[PDB]
Parts: sequence; structure tokens; C-alpha cells
Amino acid sequence: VENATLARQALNRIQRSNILQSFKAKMLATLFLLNRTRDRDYVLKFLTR
Amino acid sequence: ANIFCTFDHKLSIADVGKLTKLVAAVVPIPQRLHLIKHYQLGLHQFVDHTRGYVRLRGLLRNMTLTLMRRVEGNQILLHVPTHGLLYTVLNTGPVTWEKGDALCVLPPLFQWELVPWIVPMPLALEINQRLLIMGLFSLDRSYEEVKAAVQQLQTITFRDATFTIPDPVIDQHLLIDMKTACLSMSMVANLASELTMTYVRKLALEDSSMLLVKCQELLMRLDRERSQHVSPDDEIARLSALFVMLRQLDDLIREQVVFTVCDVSPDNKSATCIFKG
Amino acid sequence: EANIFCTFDHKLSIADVGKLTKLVAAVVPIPQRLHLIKHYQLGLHQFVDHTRGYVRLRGLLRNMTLTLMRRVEGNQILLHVPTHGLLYTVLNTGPVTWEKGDALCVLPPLFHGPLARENLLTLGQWELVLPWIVPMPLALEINQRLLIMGLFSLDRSYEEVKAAVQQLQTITFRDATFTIPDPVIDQHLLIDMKTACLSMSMVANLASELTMTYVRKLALEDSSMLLVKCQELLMRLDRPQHVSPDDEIARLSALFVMLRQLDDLIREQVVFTVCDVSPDNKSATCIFKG
Amino acid sequence: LAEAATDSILDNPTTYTTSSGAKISGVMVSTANVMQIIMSLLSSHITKETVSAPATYGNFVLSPENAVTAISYHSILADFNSYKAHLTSGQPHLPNDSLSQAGAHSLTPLSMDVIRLGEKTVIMENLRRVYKNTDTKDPLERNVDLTFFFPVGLYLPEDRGYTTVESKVKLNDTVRNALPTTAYLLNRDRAVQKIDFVDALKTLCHPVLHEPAPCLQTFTERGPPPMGGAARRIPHFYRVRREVPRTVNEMKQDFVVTDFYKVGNITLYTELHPFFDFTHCQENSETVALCTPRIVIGNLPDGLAPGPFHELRTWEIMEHMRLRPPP
Amino acid sequence: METHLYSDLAFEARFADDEQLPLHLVLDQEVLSNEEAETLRYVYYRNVDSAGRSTGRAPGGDEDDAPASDDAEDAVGGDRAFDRERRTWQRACFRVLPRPLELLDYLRQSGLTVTLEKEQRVRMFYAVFTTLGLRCPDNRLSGAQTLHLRLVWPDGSYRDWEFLARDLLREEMEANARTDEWKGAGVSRLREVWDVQHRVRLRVLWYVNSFWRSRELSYDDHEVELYRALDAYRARIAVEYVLIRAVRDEIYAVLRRDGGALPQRFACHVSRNMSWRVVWELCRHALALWMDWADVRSCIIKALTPRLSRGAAAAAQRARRQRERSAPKPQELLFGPRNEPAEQTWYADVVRCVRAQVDLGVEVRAARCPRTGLWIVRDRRGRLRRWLSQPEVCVLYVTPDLDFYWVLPGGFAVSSRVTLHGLAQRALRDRFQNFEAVLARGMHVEAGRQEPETPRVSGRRLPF
Amino acid sequence: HPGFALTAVRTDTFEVDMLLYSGKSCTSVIINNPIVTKEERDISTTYHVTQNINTVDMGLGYTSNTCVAYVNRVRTDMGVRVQDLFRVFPMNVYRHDEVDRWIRHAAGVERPQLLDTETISMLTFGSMSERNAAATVHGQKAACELILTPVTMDVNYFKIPNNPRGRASCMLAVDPYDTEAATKAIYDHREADAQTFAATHNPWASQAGCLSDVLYNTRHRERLGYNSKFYSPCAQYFNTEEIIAANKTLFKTIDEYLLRAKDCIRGDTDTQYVCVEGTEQLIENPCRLTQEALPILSTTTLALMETKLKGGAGAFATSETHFGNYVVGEIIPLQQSMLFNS
Amino acid sequence: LTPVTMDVNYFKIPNNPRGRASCMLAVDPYDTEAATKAIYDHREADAQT
Amino acid sequence: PILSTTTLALMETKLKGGAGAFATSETHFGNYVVGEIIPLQQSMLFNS
Amino acid sequence: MENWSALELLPKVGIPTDFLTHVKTSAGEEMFEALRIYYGDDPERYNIH
Amino acid sequence: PKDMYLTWEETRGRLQYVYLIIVYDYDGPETRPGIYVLTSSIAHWQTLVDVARGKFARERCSFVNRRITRPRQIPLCTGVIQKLGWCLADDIHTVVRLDNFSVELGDFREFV
Repeated sequence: VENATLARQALNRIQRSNILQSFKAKMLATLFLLNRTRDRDYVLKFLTR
Repeated sequence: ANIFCTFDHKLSIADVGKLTKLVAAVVPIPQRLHLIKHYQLGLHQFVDHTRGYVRLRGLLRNMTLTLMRRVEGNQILLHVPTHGLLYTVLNTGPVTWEKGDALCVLPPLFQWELVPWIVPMPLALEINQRLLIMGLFSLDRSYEEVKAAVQQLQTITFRDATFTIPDPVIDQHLLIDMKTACLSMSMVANLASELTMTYVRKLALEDSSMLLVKCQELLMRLDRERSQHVSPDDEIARLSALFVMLRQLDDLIREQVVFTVCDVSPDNKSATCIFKG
Repeated sequence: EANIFCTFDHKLSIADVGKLTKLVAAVVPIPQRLHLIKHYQLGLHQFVDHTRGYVRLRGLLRNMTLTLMRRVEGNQILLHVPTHGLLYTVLNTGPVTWEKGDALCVLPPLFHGPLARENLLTLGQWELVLPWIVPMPLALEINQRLLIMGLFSLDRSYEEVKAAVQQLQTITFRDATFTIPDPVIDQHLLIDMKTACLSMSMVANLASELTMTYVRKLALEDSSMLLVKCQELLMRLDRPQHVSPDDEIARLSALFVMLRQLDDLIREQVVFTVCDVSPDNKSATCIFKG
Repeated sequence: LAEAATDSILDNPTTYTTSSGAKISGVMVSTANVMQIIMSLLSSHITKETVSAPATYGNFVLSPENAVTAISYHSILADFNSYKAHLTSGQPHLPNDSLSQAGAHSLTPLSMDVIRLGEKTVIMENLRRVYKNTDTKDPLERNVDLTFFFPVGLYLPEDRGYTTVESKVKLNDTVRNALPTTAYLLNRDRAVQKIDFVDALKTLCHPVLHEPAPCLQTFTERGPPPMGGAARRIPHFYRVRREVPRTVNEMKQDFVVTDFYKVGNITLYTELHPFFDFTHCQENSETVALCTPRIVIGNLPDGLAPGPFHELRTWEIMEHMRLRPPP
Repeated sequence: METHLYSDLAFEARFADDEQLPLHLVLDQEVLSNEEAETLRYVYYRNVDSAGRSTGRAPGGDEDDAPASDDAEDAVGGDRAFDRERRTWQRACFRVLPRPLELLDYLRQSGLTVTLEKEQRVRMFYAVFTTLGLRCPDNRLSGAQTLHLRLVWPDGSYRDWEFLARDLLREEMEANARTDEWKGAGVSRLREVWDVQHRVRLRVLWYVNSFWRSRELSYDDHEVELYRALDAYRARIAVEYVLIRAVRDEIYAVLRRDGGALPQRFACHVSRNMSWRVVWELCRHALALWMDWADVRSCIIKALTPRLSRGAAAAAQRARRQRERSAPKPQELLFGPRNEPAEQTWYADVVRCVRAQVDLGVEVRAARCPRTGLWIVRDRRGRLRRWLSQPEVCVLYVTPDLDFYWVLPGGFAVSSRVTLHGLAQRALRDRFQNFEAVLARGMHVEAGRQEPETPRVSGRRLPF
Repeated sequence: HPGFALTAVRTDTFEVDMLLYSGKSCTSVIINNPIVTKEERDISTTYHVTQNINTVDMGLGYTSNTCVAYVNRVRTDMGVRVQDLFRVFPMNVYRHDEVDRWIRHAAGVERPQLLDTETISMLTFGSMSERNAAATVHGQKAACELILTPVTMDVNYFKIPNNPRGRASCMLAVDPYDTEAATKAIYDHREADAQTFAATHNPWASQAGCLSDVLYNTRHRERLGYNSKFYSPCAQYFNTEEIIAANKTLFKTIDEYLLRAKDCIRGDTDTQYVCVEGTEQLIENPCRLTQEALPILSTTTLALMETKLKGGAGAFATSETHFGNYVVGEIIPLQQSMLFNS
Repeated sequence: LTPVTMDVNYFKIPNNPRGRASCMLAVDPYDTEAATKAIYDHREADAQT
Repeated sequence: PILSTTTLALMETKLKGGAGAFATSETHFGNYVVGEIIPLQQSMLFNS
Repeated sequence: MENWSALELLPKVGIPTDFLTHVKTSAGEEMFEALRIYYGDDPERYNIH
Repeated sequence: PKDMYLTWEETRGRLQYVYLIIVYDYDGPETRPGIYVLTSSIAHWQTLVDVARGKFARERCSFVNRRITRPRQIPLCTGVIQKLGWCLADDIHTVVRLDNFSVELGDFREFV
């Protein structure tokens, strides 16, 4: 949802490289959420995300 | 487009029945004009004693071609074909067509009349060059083996085609346009044969490839199996005369593809074809 | 597809769009058949270069596709690329005389002689120079004279070629006069000279022993004006044994394919055939593509 | 940002009015991802108030004499009737233009959120709902490139050398760690990559890097601003008591490494390529551009490669062959 | 390979009129530089007999005697002799391979079959291929025949290499589809040969399948024919140096004619308290040093080179006809068209006695300055070169005509002429006649326009 | 280490989300009823409906303004993959064939390719000779370079934003509509300089006739043979004549910046190609207005890189230097908290 | 593995323990020859680092 | 990657650090500490 | 190229102009398209033809 | 098929025309036919023929060598080109077959 790459599209290699960069960054950063961050603002931003 | 031709004369009903039998054939036209008389119709405005064949083939290039659509009792609907869409023609030529034949248009050789042959391209090409070499032989016909070559040169072999092409020379006299055509061929041959020896030197002072080497080898084979400091204006006259008498041979060296044919009616009296012209 | 659009960089005043509506059914060469082009790739000024060659212009003009001009709307001009065999109207600008039933092709603009230089669409650093639409006899004459003037100018000092060029560069057709500005020796010109030499020598090999001596036999028999005119240069150059007619047929077939390959070096493809002409000769209808 | 934009021209006091007459001063648009930052960051300046927007388009009709002068002189003068009346009447100031008397007399409320920035009231507007499930990308996702640049393999001087980081790092005293030849960078993810000289080989051995022909061609356009008798004629050279003028390459060596780039230098206009020695010389009593190559790297000038730099280079070479303790 | 075989068959074609036998040659970096080889336009070569005249001109005598006539209107003999000298040379075939190579390796990469007596590893920096046809008048051949080479770059420059045919056919005659048999037979030997001056050597090839091998010519080298062929080559070289002799005796004549009080013809500030006995002594010491360093590349030879051109003689007649006319009449100036020598290109010999470095060819644009301005000598860039201030120089100036100035420092000059009447005419042309441009690839058809870039068949790019 | 020290340049295209603000009735829009044209096919009938918009500006000056607000990703790899010089000049081979083959084997390029002639380079807009890579996990890439002298004083030339030529060639600095003055400012050397008070800083990169001015300027590239399709980062700095053509009054160079100086790169290929009349995406290039570049975090040794990574926020802005080792820190922290906030 | 491998940048970040990329998602879809060229052939460099 | 040192001193330093000391990566001469890319030894265990 | 007489002689409409910068500075830096700056009083706006 | 395919172009242009070419190699004593499908951006036939002459010189010298070595035998042709139509840059899919190929069957234009 960060970049509009919906189900009717083709993919250049640069697009897939950006998709993989976001995959690795968000599987690393927000894997275990509630065991790390106990502040209500970030959890609210995550839930509306 | 649409072409209307009429008749100021009077038309018999038997001739009406004769005319509607020519329902879809080709008629040449000197200018694409919407109304036209029937004295411009067909080839009867160009027949004489002296023109013969090369004038007719050179004249049918700059004329346009139509197809008859329908026949009324006093005006004939002539429909000019367009490129791409397919049409229906009738075989008025003695040749019978097959599928895939590229069709060519040719004047027929063998107080007003309507007369053109629609021959496929290879037969048209071979009778063109046959009439050409039969005009090349036409000055020395007193001998017998060249007369046997002429008699072999008359008849062509094709599927249901035993044709007797007429003699181009008549009363030991060739017609003047065939005379200019064969003269143009003889002079382009001679001018080539003596100017390539000078110009292969006058060109190979630049970057020379091996094609120039094999060219000069072929020329020395020619010059030894047969047998330079020229004035500029005579050289210019040589080259320009070469190219301008070459220029009046474009009608004979090419073949204007006119029709590409499709599936054929039985008895080969009509055929569906595309007008590629 | 066919309708392509060309936008502009400068603004449009009333006189410029008026000159554009003066160019309805004109003809402009476009490269690559792009769906949207700028006005810098429009026309011919992106490729024009004086003292670069007329032959390279005559080459690369023929490779760009052609279109017509209609339906100006403001900050865009519509170009409709023509299709094969369809009837379009063409407005010429090159002042050559047109007649009906005549074929047309495209040459780069040789300057007319007064150097009129009519850009006919004014900007700062770019002009819309138009391709000439020239009938096939004049254009074939231009091609043949360019090839001859290219062939004679090899291994020649400046004086004799200058004396032959100042006559040879001029040409008339229905009361007109033209010159050729940039006739230089080019690589495409030299490779066409190479092709002409190879093909014409191959004609020289493929002549029979009777078609080389036919003209001597006519000079023996008759004496006509063109006979004497051919025989004069021919003498400045200077019973049949076996007649197997199929070998003469094959020799003439080889000579026919060689004369087609020789004739193709000056004769282009016909790209427009007229149907009717207006007597003021400013527009005519044509049935072909671009 | 809001107080830097000037106000408009068309006086339109009625349209886009909120309740209680608080007029709308502007409009802010962006993507939804910035609005989710701003509206969550600014929770004390956001209300869901309704504004009385116009309901219909501003239908503007053409006068007939406008059409007559349009056909005749290719131009339109808008509201020709008021111009014609106020010109011959005498007053030179019109009530309104042609566009303020069009686009009114229709009011319909709609609930779009506003913001308040010091008497200025700006309509905030996310534009996601026009572009979701749509093939075209947003124009508001503008692409911007930046040009980064960095040096590799440099040489800081030794007479001004120092360490501002002593407690943090400590390197072993090998020569390979006291003279730079590599450079480490950052990727998209925080991973330390490495550039060195070996990876630049798709550039460093091209023939255009060693071809000075356009260099010489543009240098000459600027222009200037018998061994047999020699062994006996060596003292014949010194009978004449004249001095020889100092050549240009020798004049490149009396400059220190820190002022060779200054404007006080003269011979910088002959320093054009690291692989050659472009110079002016005398031939047929005419200054000619003598394009000569350097063969070894020792021919580089002092200000461009000092002596101690070559000492450190040969120290690295002695390190590379395992000879850093010399015999 | 590309030109050797073709010109071999071409000399077989043209052998009947002029019996020219081919000499298949290759050159190297000793002949010319790489830059000179990349832009070599075309090659000229000349057959000249043992008597030493030509192969183009008349057999007995010519209209090229009557030594010089010292004129301006004809100024050699007119342009008929220029047409003759154009008809002497021939334009032989030509091909450049600008890439380093080994020759026997390259003929192995082609279809040619190489076998020498012993393997000679030849390795040069590029290759240029050239064939020459020396013309045997009868079937027999004279050993003291000599050749000429001319290498033409598109600027108009030329280099002349000359050598006898004796060294070309020394060892060879003592030991002694067609394109498919020519590769199969191939070469027999490779031989290097210097010129007559030993300044450049070059290699020749020898094919066994050439038509030279079946002609059966006869070869003789008589010593009195070698004695006269060097004498004809003596006068060919001497045309440059005895002209320098003709300048020096002119100075000694006019100085004895004047008496030692020579005037000033050049603008220089002077100083009276400076001694002049030191200046006169440096005139004599430096004047001989100019003769010690005389060369063909000099100012007085460059003064003649525009005069031996095509359109030089008629334009020189047009110069005096414009001068030698009446003053414009009062009826002329009101209704006639507008009627047209600002600065001239002079060439200069700069000698310097302090360092014995003498500069031979110098472009000088000089003009009359105002307020009784004698003469002032600027450069091409208005530099006002200022060598003639210094005490260390002496300078000689020549005009595009045969007018001549020997200038002392301080701008004091000796005004005299150039006498060439002792020089004959046919050796005056063939050394340095200005040859005309012949059209080639990339040349404009009309005489002179904005010329495009050079062809430059080089090795830095691909051929394409 | 050889006897010089190259600096690199690169362009990194970013995806930003720019917020836009405008005053009330800053522009009047004029529209009309839709117009229908009928195009015909065999079975379908494509109707082209057209509605025309005239957008008349209202205010005096810039009534509307924007700011680059929120980045979310980068597109290039931000890497060190050097520019393939053996495809931007596919004609230049070495003179000896065998040392050329040895160089091709020592490098990565395999064979020299023949350049296209004029007609085919007209009818095909570019070359795209480089082959797209198989696995692209990081994005596209570009890295050109300038050969510099190893005594380039980095302390005032590399820690601050600067022009990589050596001479500050920003065109606003000169008087507008002056041709001799800008050429004196960016080519000559008998005068001082802007932004540094020495004559030059890279004498193999400033004046005409360096390797830079024959290596990246499009005029001398056009005199030789080059590939017009490949994008270079140096083309905005070394195309001198475009910058001399850009010398105007500053409102006009603002209009030239935001309208005509918008560079474009194709984004669907693995390398950085120049578009063919780019109407898909126009990449806003702000560095062309200033003629400088930004310093990026480069570290000589891994230990100083590790002590840069170990610290907290604000550590990348500092610039520590060891004896011969040195850390140049970035002027704006877009490596500290760009990927942190993603 | 080898005891000389690049410790400073291959082991501290998340990497594939084999050594090449093998992500199968920067490689083109349904292209097996490009897949084995990107995963095995050492004439083609690693896309990850 | 998971936190593995090679000597015991470098382990004892990261058991005396303040906060996020596992997430660093510091190296001695031949001994080294591979870092920790996700705080698994201060999230699961600290919540206990 | 522009009719500057008709700008003077026609009945204008009144607005409060609020330039961002000074108006002569925007004129001398040619922000606008067409300019007719002069000084004093000009009788050019009178010769109606 | 991939073996009959060739070009001298990096195959990225929009209007990629196709041109069926056939050669007649006489390097062996018998006729050796080499059939090739040739795509190209360049559409005009004459300059394409100049390109084919610049690319296929071995067949030209083999043809004239067959002419000078066997004067009794007549040479048939040297090379024949016939257009078939055009495609796009994206219409290729590596056996490389074309998805949308508008056919334009013209005529056998020969060359020597």
C-alpha cells in the first residue's frame, strides 16, 4: 500500500528491488511489536496503518 | 470513384447482350474523368500500322485501369479499383490462371471496336523478352538457321497455350519504336562494355575492396576473349547518353504487378483477386 | 496510432496559427512514428546542415515517415499519418508544375535560385523548412544528374569539373530553373558508385555476341538522326556462328536483373500519385501513403 | 508558508465562507501519508467545520458584438457593453471585471476539515480518493534527484597531520592502515559497502582517458597568454655568457603543496592532464603547443604529488612484499 | 593485399601502351609519422629516365629551356609548363592499414602463401600499401633509371623521395581465376631498399605469379649512364642551393654598388650613443651562418611557391593592369561602380649569432603604417614580433614577388631583387611547383566552400 | 595506491511527497462541454471524447508555493557500481589489437561494438547497449568520476557542499545577460574564485582542455563518437554552453528551473537511461540551479565507520579525521533518519 | 566456510548464509535460465553486496 | 545474526551496558563481536 | 507587439495590488512576460490611428 | 526459430519492421542456401539494401567468383528480400515468436 503496485501491474526490476528493500526493512523493524514498544501513540498509528 | 461512359451512337439489343457478357473486364482510360465519351474507351484510339507493341506497352503505363461494374442500355458503370480491397475480374486472355498468380496487363497482338490481355507475370515477361530477341534477329533473316531460331521463337509452351506470336519485322522493315528499343539495348551493352574499363580505374583510386579486384579480373577476361585519356565533354556525353537511353527501358525491365489472385471460378472464366496497383 | 500530436515551446500569436492554417494538408517528415513529438523534431531543420551534403539529406529524408497537417487547436498541432492507397489532399509549397495522372516523390529542398528562403513559420532559433514535392521526371533527372556529376568529378582538377558543373547544375522543367547546393562526395555516394560499377560491369559480361554488334549492323543499313548521334560517340569509342536461343534468353534474363539493379540506384519509390489538380497549382488530391 | 503567499485578485467574499464569517484564506493538499502525520501531530488545530461552496459552474455568456469583433479582428474584449458605456460616459473605473459577475447565487454546504494558523484558515485536503485503484500515479509523488559526491584515495599532509579521535579508535601501526586507498559508503539499508580502485576498472582503462587530441585542439585555440660534433662542442656552448630561460616544467616545482592551487601561481594554465605535460615551447620563432606525455608518475609536479607522498607509497610497496622490516 | 593484386592486373591491362612493370611496396614509421599516415590523401610517382628528363614530356627537346626570363607576367613560362608538369606524374593506387602488425603474419591471415630464404621477423607500427610502375621504353630496361615519390596530405603539403631503379632490381634480376592462383603462388622474397640519400628505407614484395616474371626483359647498368644520371640528379638537387648562392652574390654586389652607406626601410627606434662598429661586425659573422644552414624549407623557396601555381600568372597580369591605368575621370566616379593591398604575407629568415639557432620559415604579415611609415612586421596575431630590436639577430625578408630585403638590427635594410636567371626552368618546376587539388572522398565539388572534417582512416576507431 | 585520487559523483532519485499550498481563487479555471469525435473500427467503435481546459493565472507573483516534505524510499541503490565507460564510447579501441584484448579481459567488457550511423540513430532514438542485470535487489545505479590530484584539500572542498569542478560555476553569481563575464568566471585562471579564494581546486578538472572537459562536455563528446542514451551525473556540471545559455535574470532562471530544466531518467530499466521526450515522469533536479553537489558519508577505514554507527543521533553530521584516515560527514542527515522512519 | 571471509559486512547484517542472493524475487518471473544464471554462475556478480 | 563473541571480556562488557548494548557490534584486534539486528535478548527476556 | 495605448485609455478596474517583492525589482528582473516601463509622462498613449 | 534470427541493432526501436532475406552461398561447388529472418527498425528498402551489401560482402565475392569460374553456368540470383510486416519492441519474447504481428506481404525484391 506504500507504493501503488496492485494486481493489474507488471514489474520492472527496479520496482521489485524497492519492494524487496521495504520487505526486509519492515520484517526486521516491526516483527515483534508489543514486546518492544509500549507507547500508545505508535500502537495507534500501527493499528490505523 | 465512379466513371460514366456513354454512346452518342445507337446500340443494338444483340450488342447489349454482347456487352453485358463483358460484365467485369478491364478497360484502359486516358484520364480519370467523371464523364467520358466512348472514343476514349479501350485501345482503338491508338491502333495503326506503325506503333506495334513497344508504343502500346509504353503508353499503357501512364494510363489508368478501370473495371466495368454494370451495363445500362445507354451508359456503362466503370468502377476504378482501389488498393487493398479485392475485386472480381474476367479472364479475357487466352491464358488460364492458377491460384497465387501475379497478374499483368498487356495489349493484345494476336467504325470503332472495343479491345486487353490479362496475362500472369512470368508468361508476360518471357514473351516480352522473346519479342525483344525476335526484334534483335530481325535485320538478318536471309539465313536459314536464324530462321529456324525465329520459328522456334514463335511458339511458347504453357498449359493450354499454343500461341503464334506475330512477326515484329514486316516487309523487311522493323517498326521504329522496337528499333529504338533494341538500339537502346545494344548501346547500353556497348557503352557499359567500354566504360567500365576506364571507370574501374577512375573509382579504385579510393578505398578498394576485393569486389573491384574481381571486377577488373572479369573485365580482363572479357577484353582478352574479345580482342582512356578522354576529353571531358565527350566523356560527359557518353555517361549522360548511357543513362538517358537506359531511362527509356524502365517499361521493359520491370513488371508492374497489378492483381494478386485468389480462388478461381470453375472453367476459369472469372477469378476473385486483390488489386495491388 | 495514426493521429500524432506535436506541442510547441513558444506561445502562439495570431499570425503563427494563421500560417499554420495556411499549411492545412501540407506535408512534413517525422521520424520514428512517435505518438507525441516536440517541434524540434518537426520538419527538417533538426537535420539540415549546409556544407554537409545533399546526398545525405536525400537519404535520411526518405527514411523519416511522412504525414499531413490539419486541425490546429492551440499549443498543439495534429498530424495524421496516411495509410496505403487512400485518397488525401496535398498542398504543395515547392513551386514545381503539377499535371494530372502524374507520380510524385519527395526531395530535400534544393534552393530555388533567388534564395527565397521562405521559412513560412518564424521563431527564434528554428524554422519549419518544408520538403519538396516533385514529380517523378524532374526528381529522376535530379537523381541521374547527381550520380553523373558524382561520377565525373573523380580524379579531376577543379577547372574542368567547374566548367562542366556550371552547365550541369542547371535544369529546366516547364519553364523553371534549379541548382544543387551541396553536391559533395559522400560515403553513401561512393558506395552507390561502387554498386553502379559492379552492376554495369556485370551487364558488360552478360552481353551476347549479337547484341553487342546490333548497332553496327543498323549503322551499316540505315542512317537516321539518333543513329548518327549514337554512332558518333560509338565511333569515338572505337553472319552469326551459333544460335542457341535459350542461352540468349538466359543471358537477357541476367541482363534484365542487372539493369533493374542499375536503374534502382536513381529511381525511387513513387510515394504520391495525383488524381486532379487545381489550376492555380496550390493543392491537389493524391492517392497513396507517405 | 501560509503568510508568504500573496492574496489573489478576484474579490470573492461570499464564496467559500465558513460559519461566523471566518473566511477561507487558502488550501493545502498532499498525499494521505503526510496528512496522517500532520493531523496526528497537530491535534489542537483541526475541526470538522462545513463551508458553503458554490454548487454550479460559472456560466459566462458571450456578447454578440464580441462575436462580431472576434470574426473581424481575431480578438475578444470581455464585457464589451460595460466598456462601451463607461468609456463614453466618463468614469474610468469599472465596478467589476468579467469573471466576478459569474459563479455565484448557489450555495451548498460540505464537510471538509480546516486548519487555523494565526487568523489564516486553510482547507486541508488529502487526495487519495481520486487515485486509489487508478493506473496513473499521483503528481504529488514528485521525483527529486540529488547529486552526491565523495573523494577516494586522498592524501592529507604530514606536517599538519593530527588525530581528533584518540580515545575512540586505535589502529595497528601497519602502513596499509596509515595511507588511504579505499572508501566505505552506505547502501539503502545500513550496510557498509566498499569502493576501492579495483572496482573503477570499467572506467580507468578506457582509451578516451589516454587520448589528448581534443585537449591539445582546445589548448592551441587559446594559444599563449647534430650529436656527432656535440662531444667537442660541449665547451663551445659555454663560451657565450648568456643564461638560459627557466622552462615551464621546472617552474612547477618551486611551489609548496598548499599554495599550488592559488592564483599567485602562473603555470596552472599548462596543467591540463595527469598523463601528459602540455606546454608552450619555441619552434620557428613561434609559440607552439607541444603536447608531450609523462611516462612515469615521478614526472608529476611537487604540489600535485609531494616527496613524502612517494615515500609513503614506497612504504606501502615494501609492505606488500612482506619486507616492512628491511634487512 | 588489396591494392597489390588489383594494380598488378591493371598494369597487365595497361601494359601495351606504356610498358610499366609493377613494384609492390609497403612503408613504415621510418617513412612518415603515424599522424601523417592517417591522413595521407593520395600518392604521386614519376618515371624519369637515365637522361633525366621525364616520361611525360617530349622525347627530343622541350619548350622548357630559355632558363628563367625573370618575369612576373609569365613568371615561369606561363601555365602550359604547369600542365606539362601535371602530366608528368601519375596517381597510383593506395591503401592504409593504420594498426601495428607483423607483415608475414598478416599475409598468413590473408590467403597469401609466404616462403622466404630465412625468417625475418618484421614488426612495424602501421602499414600503407602502394604499387609503382616503372616504365621500360623498349622491352629492355636501363639500370640507371630513377624514380620519384610524392606524398600528399589535404593541406597541400608534399614530400619527395627519390631513388634509382638500380637498387630496386639489383638482386632480383640477377637471381631471375587469377586471384586464386595468385594467393597459392604468393611471395618469393622480401627486400628493404634505401633511397638515393639514405634518409629512408622501405620494403618491396616480389610475387612469382606476377606477369613481370614472364616478360623476359633485359637488364644492363653501364657506368657512363650511371655517371650522367647522377649528373642529372645533381642539377635537380642544385636548384634549391644555387638560388641561395644567387641571393648572396646579390648582397655583395649592391653593397659594393652602394658603398657601405645603406638606408633604413623599417620602423625602429634607435640610439645614437650605441656603438655601430659592433653591429657591422655581427653582420659578417652571421651572414655566413645563414649559408651554413641553408635548406629547401626556407623563406625564399616559400616566396616562389605561390608564383608557380595555376592561376598565379593571369592574376599577376591583372595586378599591373589595375595599376597601369588612367586616373578615374569625372564622368566615371559619379556613375561607374565602386573601384577597389592592405597587408601582405612576407616570409622571413631569422638568424641569431648569440646561440647559432636560425629559424628558416616564418610567416610575417607586414604593412605600411601611417605618417611616412617605412615598413612594420607583425605576426598572424598582430603580435608585432619584435626580434629586430635585439642586437643578437639579423633578418632577411622576401615578398610574394621577387623583391628582397636584408635587414640589420635597428631596422636598417638593404633593398634589392632576387635574380633567378641562372636557373633553368624544368628543374625550377619539379622541385617546388604548386600542384593543384584533385577531388577525392569528402571533397566539395565546387571550388572551395566550408570544407568538412578530414576522412582520417585511423586505427583509434573501427573502419566502418 | 597509484599517483592520483579520483572523486566520484552520482545521482540518487528520491520519491518524495510534496505538500502544496495556494491562496483562495489563485487561478480561474475555464472549462467547456465535452466534445465527441467518432473513430470507427471493424467491430468496435472508439469514441474520443475531448473536454478543453483553459487555466488563466490570476495573481501578480507566485501566489502558490510548495515544499519537499516527506521522503519514503529511494530508487537508486546508492551504491558504488562505477559507470560503464566502455559503452558510452563504444568506438574507441586501443591501437594495438592484442593489448586491447588484454584490457578487455582485465576489465569486464567483452568486445567493442560498432556505433550506429546517422539514419539508424535517427530512426532509433538511442542505443541502450548495456544489458539489464538478472537479479536487481537494490535498484538502478550510476557512478561517474573525475580524476583529481591527491593533494586536493578536502577540509574546505569536501565537508561542505561544493561544485566538483573546482570552480564555483553557479550562474546566478554573474551579472545577467553577459557572455564574456561568465566565461571569465568559469574558465579563466588569472582571477580569484567564488566560494573558495584560491584559483582552482582540481586543475585537471576546471579549465577547458582537461580530461573532464573532453570526457563529459557534450560538445567535445559530439566531436568524437559517443552514446547519447546513457545518462551521466557530470552532464549538469560540465555542459558549459547550456549554463552560459542559462545566464538570465533570476526570475527567468526560476521559470527555466521549474519548467524547462526538469531532467528525466527512465525508471523501468536496470541502468540510468535518458528518456525519449520524457512525458511519463519529470524528475525535479534542484542541483542544476545551484551547480553544486552534496557531500555523502565516506569513511576511509572500517573502525571509524564502526564508531560512526555506534553513536546516537547527530553523529553523521560530525567529521572526525585520524592521521591519514578521515570521515567526511554529510551536510544533511538523510542516512540517519530516512530509513529509520522508512 | 573459509576462515578469511569478509566478517565486517557479511555477518553483522542479515545475509544469506550460503553467500549469494537467492531471493528469487529480484529475478524475473517464469525465467529459469536467468534464475540459474543469477544463482549459480560466478561470471555474474552477486546482486546483494 | 545472533550475538556471539569470541572472548569473555567482550561478553562481560555487553552484560554491563546500559540499554541496547546487545545491538552494538564492536571489534578488538582478532577477537570480535557479531552484533544483534533485533533485540531478542532484551525484549522476550526483559518482559520475563 | 502589444497595444499599450489600450491599456491606458480603457476604463480599468480597481484592485489592491500586493506584490511579493518590490514592483520595480520584479520589472528589472523581468518576471512578467510583456513590460512597458517608462518614466515621467509619455504622450505615446494619444496618437490614435 | 532463434537460429534464423539476426539483426545489426540492439532491438529497442518502436516500429521494428521484419524482412525475410535469403542468400545463395557458392563457397562450396554446389549452391548453399542460407535463409535468415531479419528484423530492423529501418523501413526504407534501398538503405536496407546498402546495409545488406555492407554486411554480406563474402556472398558477393563468392557470387562473382562463381561467375568467373563457371561461365557456362548462369547465376540464378545473389539475394532476395521480401517484407512481411512489422512489430514492436515489446512484441518479442525469447524460440522468439511475435505476439501481435501485422502482416504486410509485398514482393520479392532481389539484389546482387
